[PDB]
Amino acid sequence: GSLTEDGLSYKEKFVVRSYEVGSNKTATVETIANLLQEVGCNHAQSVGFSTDGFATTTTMRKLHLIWVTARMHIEIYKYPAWGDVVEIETWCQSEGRIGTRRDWILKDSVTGEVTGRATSKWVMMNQDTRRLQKVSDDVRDEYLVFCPQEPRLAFPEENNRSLKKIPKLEDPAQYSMIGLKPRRADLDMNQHVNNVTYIGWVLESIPQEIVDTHELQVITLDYRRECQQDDVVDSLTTTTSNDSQFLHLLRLSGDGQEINRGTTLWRKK
Amino acid sequence: GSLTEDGLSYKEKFVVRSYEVGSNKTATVETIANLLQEVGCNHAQSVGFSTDGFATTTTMRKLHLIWVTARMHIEIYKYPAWGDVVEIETWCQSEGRIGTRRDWILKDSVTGEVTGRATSKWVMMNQDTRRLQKVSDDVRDEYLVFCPQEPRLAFPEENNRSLKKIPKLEDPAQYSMIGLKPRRADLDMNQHVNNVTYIGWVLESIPQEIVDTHELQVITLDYRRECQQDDVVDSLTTTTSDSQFLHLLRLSGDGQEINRGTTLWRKK
Ligand SMILES: CC(C)c1nc([C@@H]2CCCN2)no1
Repeated sequence: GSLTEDGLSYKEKFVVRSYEVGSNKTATVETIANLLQEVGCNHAQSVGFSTDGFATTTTMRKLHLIWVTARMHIEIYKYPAWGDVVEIETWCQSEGRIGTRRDWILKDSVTGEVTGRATSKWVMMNQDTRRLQKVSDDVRDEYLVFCPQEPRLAFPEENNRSLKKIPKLEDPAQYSMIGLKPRRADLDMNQHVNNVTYIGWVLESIPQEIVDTHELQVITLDYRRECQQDDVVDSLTTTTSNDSQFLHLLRLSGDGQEINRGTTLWRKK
Repeated sequence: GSLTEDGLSYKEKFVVRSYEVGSNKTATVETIANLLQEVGCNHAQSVGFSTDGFATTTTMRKLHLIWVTARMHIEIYKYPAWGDVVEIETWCQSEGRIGTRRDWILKDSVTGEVTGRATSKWVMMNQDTRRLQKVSDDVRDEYLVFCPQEPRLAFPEENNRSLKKIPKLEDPAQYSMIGLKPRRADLDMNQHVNNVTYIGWVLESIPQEIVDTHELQVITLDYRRECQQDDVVDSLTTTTSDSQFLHLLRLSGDGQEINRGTTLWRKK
């Protein structure tokens, strides 16, 4: 991968691997989410950032502040097949004092066709107290230089899905997958649970008949609290709807504390 | 990747990804095993086994047969760091009509230093009945021309670790991780539990104190029976010693064996 000519976005090509694909020999949404995280990590490394959190600035490190994901929204039009080359472009935008936003565009490397798009909202937190805060002018000034300053949205549409409010699933759920636990492969280099794991866990409670006859078109996921290495999770789903729509909730099996909520939209093959 | 000058082996370079590494920022053994599978698959394609099947030959596709790993033995000397380029060479070889192998040699792309080596034995399964069977003469004939004829072993020593018999762990185990279940990400393109899941499950029962202070040097794993999508597994470990361990994976219900193996670890 490499920064683009203006140095305000980053592109990387990936050849889809045999173990990255599902039953129809196309990349799973977890593979796509892993490639999104990877091109994002390479973008931050290319402009001088370290690995103690995602894109921690000098002033942030001094003040014990970290960026955390608040939401992830992914829309896929075509999943790339085993052996195909996918090109991903990514950039970050400053959203004033509220936080930042990272966007991605996925393209078929042969035809140049846009095959998918994604967005993510990021907020600032004190690494020790876990308390959120507005972004200071000093911090904003340190990272604004690597961002396009004019609006550049992967999702420019007036009332688009990426900004929809997600309600809380009411007991009892229509479907469930109980007692999910992370293994060592589910942790990142900092020993935290990887954000892609939460995607896999949300999808575990979708009935197999839906997975076998439909394709995932959109997934929106709100991240409330991180799951720790020794936590056990329950995945709950309820249908809300050719298209099938679902409301999702991930909570700790012990106390029932919410960790994630989201929605998925599927289309019959 | 590409076939080598003599067309009897295949090489491919890989740049280690951020999510493929552990706490010391070097590739995990599950990442290594996934890269082994990937260079293996590209080698199978480079000689005419299309992406319409998971490395399966024409006769295998006709008879509804799929490949099954019988055993895997991996020795790593140096795990490649995040962002490093590792070059992997692979080849296949028949051992008369009794064994079918896939070997690998891992190297540091810059220096050419051998950083690891692996071997595996294969059987076949009917994809519908799930009955195992040895590689048939008809299937073997479909790739013998792509194999070196004289022996070419990644582990050439007579009486080496890769061919050692593995005993069965006796109850009670010293350590355990119970109730492991596969999720959709743990399945291969044929909807079977993938090869790295059994490796990850064996290692789950190694105490954290060992993982944090030691590095995995050798892993040998025998595959007795596949775990199905709705099965629940118990991972058992007992120290036999460097630190050495005896491993067993069995179904949580009936206690049916699925895997047995050993690991050898070096203090950092
Ligand atoms: C690499 C550079 C453009 C950058 N990105 C970022 C933000 C942090 C949260 C999401 N991305 N800060 O600097």
